Amino acid sequence: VGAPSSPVISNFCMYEFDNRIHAACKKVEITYTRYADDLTFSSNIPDVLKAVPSTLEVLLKDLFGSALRLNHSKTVFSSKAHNRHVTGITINNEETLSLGRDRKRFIKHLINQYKYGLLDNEDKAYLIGLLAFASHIEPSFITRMNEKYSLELMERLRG
Amino acid sequence: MRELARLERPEILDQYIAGQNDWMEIDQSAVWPKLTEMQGGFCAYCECRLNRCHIEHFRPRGKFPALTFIWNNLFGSCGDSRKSGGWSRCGIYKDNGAGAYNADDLIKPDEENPDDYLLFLTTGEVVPAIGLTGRALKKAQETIRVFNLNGDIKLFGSRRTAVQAIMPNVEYLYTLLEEFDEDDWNEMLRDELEKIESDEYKTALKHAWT
Amino acid sequence: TKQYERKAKGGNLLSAFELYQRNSGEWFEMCRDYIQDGHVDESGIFRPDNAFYLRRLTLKDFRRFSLLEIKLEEDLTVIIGNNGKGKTSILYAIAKTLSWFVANILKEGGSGQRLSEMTDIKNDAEDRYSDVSSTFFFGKGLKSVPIRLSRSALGTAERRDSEVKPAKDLADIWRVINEVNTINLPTFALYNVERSQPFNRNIKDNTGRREERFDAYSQTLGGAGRFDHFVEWYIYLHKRTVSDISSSIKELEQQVNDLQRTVDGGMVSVKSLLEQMKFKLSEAIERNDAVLTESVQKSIVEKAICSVVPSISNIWVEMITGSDLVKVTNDGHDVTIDQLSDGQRVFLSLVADLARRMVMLNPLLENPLEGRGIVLIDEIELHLHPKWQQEVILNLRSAFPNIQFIITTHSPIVLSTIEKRCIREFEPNDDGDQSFLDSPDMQTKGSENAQILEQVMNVHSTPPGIAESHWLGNFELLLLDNSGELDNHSQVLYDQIKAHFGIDSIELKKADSLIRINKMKNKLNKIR
RNA sequence: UAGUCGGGUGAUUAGCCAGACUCUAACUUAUUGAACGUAUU
Ligand SMILES: Nc1ncnc2c1ncn2[C@@H]1O[C@H](COP(=O)(O)OP(=O)(O)O)[C@@H](O)[C@H]1O
Ligand SMILES: [Mg+2]
Ligand SMILES: [Zn+2]
Repeated sequence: VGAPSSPVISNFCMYEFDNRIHAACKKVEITYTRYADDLTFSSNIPDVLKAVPSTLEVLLKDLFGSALRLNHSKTVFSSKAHNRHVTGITINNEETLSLGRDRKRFIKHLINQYKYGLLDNEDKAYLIGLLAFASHIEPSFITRMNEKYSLELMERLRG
Repeated sequence: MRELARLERPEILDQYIAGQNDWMEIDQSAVWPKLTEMQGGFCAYCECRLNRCHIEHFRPRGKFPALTFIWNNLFGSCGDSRKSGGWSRCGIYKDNGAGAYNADDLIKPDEENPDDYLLFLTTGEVVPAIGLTGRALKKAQETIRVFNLNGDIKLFGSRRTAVQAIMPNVEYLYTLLEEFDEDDWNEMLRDELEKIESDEYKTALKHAWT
Repeated sequence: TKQYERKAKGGNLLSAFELYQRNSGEWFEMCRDYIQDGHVDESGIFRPDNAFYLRRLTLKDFRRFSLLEIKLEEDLTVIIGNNGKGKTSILYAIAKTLSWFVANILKEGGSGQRLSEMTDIKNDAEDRYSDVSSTFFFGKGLKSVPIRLSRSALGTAERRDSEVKPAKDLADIWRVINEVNTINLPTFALYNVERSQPFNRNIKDNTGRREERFDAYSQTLGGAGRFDHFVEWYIYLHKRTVSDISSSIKELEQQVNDLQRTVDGGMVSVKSLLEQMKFKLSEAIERNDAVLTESVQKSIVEKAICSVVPSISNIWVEMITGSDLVKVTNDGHDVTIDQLSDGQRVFLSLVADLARRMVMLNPLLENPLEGRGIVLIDEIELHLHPKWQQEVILNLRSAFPNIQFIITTHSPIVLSTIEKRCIREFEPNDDGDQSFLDSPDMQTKGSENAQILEQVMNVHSTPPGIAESHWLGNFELLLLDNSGELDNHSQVLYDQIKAHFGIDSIELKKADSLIRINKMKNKLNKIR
């Protein structure tokens, strides 16, 4: 994983896999994406995702034999009844990307500490980095923080 | 089983054609409301209450691809392969469990009256009706075999239980034949048979009452 | 690290523990409070803030199963099915997984049990290895503890590794925190069909001390329990309780008071005995005056046994014959344990063993039987009369409210006392490829046993292989063939029904009913 | 009922309030590498 070429080679080795499974999923209205070793499937149709694990095992065997296998312990079903996340990003029930409630509350905690000059330099730097990421995933959160904490405080922090 | 009144063809079956199109393509929520009108939220073959359910081709799609988007061939059966495996009557058993069968020698409940062929004993069994010979006997015997109308213990048990629950009310009504005059008694029997349209296993309950 | 500090302050147990180990107060207390904190609910039952239970199990090419997934209930899961459906296989898989927690609570880097290379791989598995994957839950701070046991078939060149480090990490927390400051520990036990042994008091084990706290983990997942260890431990408790003079003084004071009341009631014959006991009391008081934990432990276990085991009202130790004998009051009669029926003994053994282990592992709880743990019981109805089957699950759950029970049963009577959500049922014609187990359609709790037979166990309420079981059906058909009139043939069968089942039988009443109804129907037809 | 989502409050990873969701069914993860966002220039 630590070699610079390994990402490219790994994506290439999964090219045919991706082609086949993408095509198969499209026919039954399943959305498919792959982030390295993480495979994600989603649909609005009930009782269609159940077949996907079996389909995967067959395809993996066909293309790679016994070299590449599914981690059965890491196969997870979810719905709007439960928490849904994709590569660390929470998908909320309004079908929007979110950082998740807990992370947002933690950020607010750090901002409040900064407001009273309680944040050390390390934690300050940490907060700044996290806000940049938050800006990328959930820009609306930043607007809300500006409203809650004074634009001036936040600008001072991000300076 | 009930004699079913098929009425009008829904609009979506006009579009799709056999050969080119597949049953995976067509929407099923379009088709249901007319079958629910036809059948009344009850199974075509066994008369259970529908909850897990599927659209059933009376002649199957593999053997008969001509009768794939044809309104006469479609029925609301109980059981659903998509949700949970191991269902053992009606649509699912006709395919998987029942072996070879001739499709011609089965009761199609839209065309034929079942009541002439089938009898429902209050001990819970379905049997051929009294005095069938040759071909009509073969249809009655094969409808029973292929839809598994006795061999499913869940169905047999549920049907017996229901009929046995009403048999106090059957014996009590027919005693009061004597004391009541005909117009009072015939109104009562009409009123009891009014109820059992809304009930599960209605043909079995009918044979108990009449 | 700053990262661990953030997670720990967020309530993550493993991060808190890592910080404690590197800096070796704050973090220790976080870990200890996570394990110990709880509350007493409205019903007066202690409830830990952080529950421990098995959430999920997956079996891949294990015995009959190609790939099977089971979601378990936090409190009670009951697995049902025909013989050879793999109910016992499921419990065995779980017990082997739990062995890794027990081994590591006892000893740093201890080894749990293994899947057999001879027997546990599915016979027609193309890939010649088996996996048992489990996920455990321990409060919101530790939502997932994944374990995998793996084994390759004998003589395969490629050997598949087990993944057990998370089990070890969690077990380490329990062991290390307990070393510094005593905490309550989880109970793990398996009771398979091997629990049905003949009793021998004569055989004693002289290995380990029975009063050592970690003796509670001794052969806990071996399947039989150690009922012999219970008896030895109970006699030990008795001897210690007799020996302390204040309880003896209190007991002697009570005996003197009872005897004084008898003498005041006109029984002059017991005056000599009263004087002797008063002297003994005075002597005991004169010897140096002083609550024994051993006395309380004894009382807890006695209560548990008497509450759960219906035929047993009392249990006590005698030494007056000159050997130590445990006696019970069974159905109003004082008997030795050896005199109990096999059914009573086996059930007593289960409850006694479990209670002993819970008392030993939960010293800080007011009621030690409200401790945490996972208990597996195979064929709960083993040797039980139907009357007992109706009140076995209720009694167990009342006595051990925070244990996760995973049970197998063939009994409709047992199922009539359990909610449908707790039941996991095999598909009728499975053959080992089914992916997920499910609950039955019918609500079982409070339902009639005949209905459960037919709707859940897939068995006729009346035996189809007996001819007499069909007579009423045949009778009805004959009646309907002859337009409702008793002909010669129908009369013969009627007489057979009467002769066989009797004049007052339900079957004959049904036949009579059929006659009456059909006669009346025919009369109506003729009027028309 | 429970579990989940989270707009608000709250010297604020807690607690409390409001609104919502429910295919049998999330368990928040990993760097110095790669990519992305931010800062530097
Ligand atoms: N290694 C194996 N490969 C295939 N089938 C097996 C294997 N081991 C056991 N079996 C089968 O699995 C079943 C085991 O039954 P068991 O787990 O005791 O279930 P139950 O307790 O419900 O009767 C039997 O049907 C047996 O033939
Ligand atoms: Mg970096
Ligand atoms: Zn049906």
